[PDB]
Amino acid sequence: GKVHGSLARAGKVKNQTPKVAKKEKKKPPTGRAKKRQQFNRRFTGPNAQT
Amino acid sequence: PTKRRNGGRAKHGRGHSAVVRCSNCGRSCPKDKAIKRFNVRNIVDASSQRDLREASVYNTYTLPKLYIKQCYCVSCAIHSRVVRVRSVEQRKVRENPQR
RNA sequence: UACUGUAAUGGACUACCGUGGCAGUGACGGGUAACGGGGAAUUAGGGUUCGAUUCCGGAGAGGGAGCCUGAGAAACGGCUACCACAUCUAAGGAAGGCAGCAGGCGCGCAAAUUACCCAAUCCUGAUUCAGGGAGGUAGUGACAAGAAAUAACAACCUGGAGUGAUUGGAUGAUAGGAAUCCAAACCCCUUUCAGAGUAACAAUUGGAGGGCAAGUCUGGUGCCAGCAGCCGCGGUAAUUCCAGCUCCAAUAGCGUAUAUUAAAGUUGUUGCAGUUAAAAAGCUCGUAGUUGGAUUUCUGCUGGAAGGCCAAUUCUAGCAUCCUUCUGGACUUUUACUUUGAGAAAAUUAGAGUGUUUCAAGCAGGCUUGUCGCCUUGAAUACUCAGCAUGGAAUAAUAAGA
RNA sequence: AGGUGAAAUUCUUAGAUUUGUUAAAGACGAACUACUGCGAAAGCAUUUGCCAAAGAUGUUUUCAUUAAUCAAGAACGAAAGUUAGGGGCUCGAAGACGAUCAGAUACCGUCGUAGUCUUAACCAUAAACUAUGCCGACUAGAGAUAGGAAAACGUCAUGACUUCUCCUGCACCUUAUGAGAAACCAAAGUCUUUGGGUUCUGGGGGGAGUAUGGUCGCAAGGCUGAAACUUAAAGGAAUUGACGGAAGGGCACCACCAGGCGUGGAGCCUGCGGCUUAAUUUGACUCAACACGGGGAAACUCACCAGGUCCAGACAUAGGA
RNA sequence: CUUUGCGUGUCUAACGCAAGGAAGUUUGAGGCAAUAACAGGUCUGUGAUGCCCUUAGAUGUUCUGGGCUGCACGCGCGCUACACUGAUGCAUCCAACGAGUCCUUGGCCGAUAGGUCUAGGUAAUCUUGUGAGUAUGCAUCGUGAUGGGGAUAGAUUAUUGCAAUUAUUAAUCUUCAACGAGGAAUGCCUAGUAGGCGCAAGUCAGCACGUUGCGCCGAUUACGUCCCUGCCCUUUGUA
RNA sequence: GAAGUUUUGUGAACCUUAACACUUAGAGGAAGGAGAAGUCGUAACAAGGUUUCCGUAGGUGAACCUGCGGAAGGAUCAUU
Repeated sequence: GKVHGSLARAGKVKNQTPKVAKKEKKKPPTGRAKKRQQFNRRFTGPNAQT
Repeated sequence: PTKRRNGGRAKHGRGHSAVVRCSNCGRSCPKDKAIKRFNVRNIVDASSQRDLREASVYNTYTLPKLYIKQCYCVSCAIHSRVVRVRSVEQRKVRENPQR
């Protein structure tokens, strides 16, 4: 490859994109209580967008 | 892949055959793989020979035939349309057409 | 052959004398990011790679060499010398060896406290008493192995048991005692006064085109920035980039890099392939090497000891012309092979027994108002080519040919 | 005359090329010549004689395991090439001109040295091919064929031919519940129902049969033979299309034939490039763009350009009135 | 019906030739048109439409004026030509397709165009039997770019429109070029066809040298072929 | 029984020469692959327009060409 490719544009799209904060939501359960929820909602695709 | 089981030269238990030059091309091919048509034919066609039967001395005369053994090159034959070319099935037949 | 020397045997060494010794089954030499083994990782069998490191040998104390004392050292926490580093000097000289325990510099991707004590385990001594950075205890510690919090249950919309922060009342993380532990602290195990309602005491790490489980979602970017282990995304509508939301996988862990093992029947003894895909020497002779045709006491009946099971299967004596020298071994050509047996350290590995609360572990425990406590208590056993021994009729070498 | 697709270089009245009879020279053995023979392979075609050698067949001969396969090591090994003598007809790498072509150091043509042939050494490789290692066993038939052997009151004159069996050769056809990726295969079968014996070789494609070292060679080169870096495919066998200055068929005046009438030339009309301009709106560019967009545009059409208007901005919320 | 006759063929499918007949190539000439497609063309045919653009200082809309027609020069479809089988002036007499709420007879005025006053027609009725032109008959012209050729250019008279200048056309007089059968290339076409000669309709207030139909006069030469340029089906080779 | 001393052996260390091993500079020469697009041909794939290919030899800007002997992996499994 050619050495003299320019390094001006480096960090274009990281700097370009619009910032936005994460929403505050109530916490999920963890460990055993998580595996309880995953068991139930299947047996009574998984991600289906509009 | 083998296009012919034979290889087209028809040689078994030699290692070396005789050679002949093609009558048209010039090329050294092997005698076995040459392709040969022994053309017997009378000298003056068929239509034109009745002039000789009219004109000649002697009561009847057999117009003596011309005997030559032609030998060909493959490439000289296929150009000149002695053999042309055949299908994969009908390739295998070795009989005389025009007995 | 004969000295010499040694603790003794030896070309170990010295005189003379002979011309041998090793090698195509790999001598001699080179490489090792090589101390050897007991072992470790690796999920059929066969294997492949690792073993500096808990035990047993070996070698070394900066590099080589020499030596005293002693039962024992070619010793280095003993000495002498040179070489290489380096300390103090009043400049004449003197002293130094952390590949012991901490600690520091330097090399590096890469590694802990200049701590307390002989109480346990053992050792040394003139020894019941002294000493021990051997050794043990604590600190640092997501190198690693084991167990398992982050919620559970009620009444009060989908109705064919799940949701719904709608309120509702029912154990240790933590902080400090008590006793216990400890050589002295500390941790564990007990029991204690406080100690959760967005259980703010808030789980993260990688992904969501295929392989690979999981979105033809919504903004920004426009072969740019970047992703991408491989195939491939991005050139203005991106199922892969940069974000948000939702969902998936594993979970107190998860991703990455290098080496290695399986997958690899892609090193093939078990077990590959060689007409055209990678690959049959152009062709014959040929020495080792490897492999070699058939054939030499087979059949039958009568016992004997065992034996599984509602006579089979083992082993063994006789009789069809079958030794003897004696009172168990000598002869049967010789081995390999197979069988049983000896001897071979434990740890590790498999494994018998046992509620360390389970478990990884550990080698302990278990009964019981009885007291010289009992279970004449347990901690089994296997495993460890060549070598030694032995029963045997085949197979295969090998020997031979009174 | 030669020669070619067509011509030229070349040879020719100091008589070529063609006709005939000789003589010399050195090559090469036509037709017969075959899905025939012999040979370890390379290879070997005229007659006759001499010299050894080999297979198969036949054998109520003989020895009695003497065998198979082979690291080292050894013999032969086409063509080209080399070295030293002979021989040198034809052909003919190089070279020379003459053509062809844009050029043509090539194909085509005319001369033409090494070489081709032989004795004496070397060399040691070929698509040296059956691209299938060598011994052995067993698998399936039919008809040919070469060699030998036995039989038949066989047919014609010791032999040729007919009919039938046996081994040993080169093969061939047919077929498989045998194999294979398939092409194909009596071996490539008897191999996941995996072990008769043994030699050599291979592990994605390049780099590379290169570098260096070794060893053989008079040289040319042979045998042995790496790495760095590079790359996601190289490769095999068949299938479907399209293409072929390959074959065999059938077709068309959007193709020729035989013709007829034209365009291309002239001026003019009209479309498209461009060049121009404030604007000369814009699509389509081989047949299948270009008197085409039903496009013969004064304004309108109108997309273009320099200017000027109107809101013909529903409705929701709201000030202002 | 290829009927009949004779040939041609496994005489099966069907060909050729002759006679008959209005007609014997499927009787001639068209419409209709499969499966696959091509990144063919059309967002400028649309109230067929996603997305993007812009939305009042407009790319919406509409009004005045210009432009699409602007010319150192290439290329493509057409028209009229180069003459005497002709041009010109007189006379003779023949078509079919249309089309009109505008198509236009009849009478007067005017060289012409055209105008003016009546008049028939919702059309087999009226224009119209559309007296079309190549053609025919009788004269002058004489091979001269001439009277062939009618571009280029000045001046005048009418017509459509609200407006004619870059001249919408139609007339009248002049002005009188190139071109003497078209270089290399290459198009269309087999019988009422080619070619020539007009006419009508479409777009249209006005304008055809254009297209789509219609007749009239009416030949030459094949009735085969795979050489060129393409096409269809087999066997064959492919990197 | 000290210092000193004689001759032996054990023998560190340093130096000369040589060889072997392993890193490493070098004017110039001449490979391979990578770019990402250039210049000149047209060699191969169809009978690729001179069939393709092998061994060896010579020649030429370059692919390549021609001589001699082979092979079908050919464009022929085939005719007294």
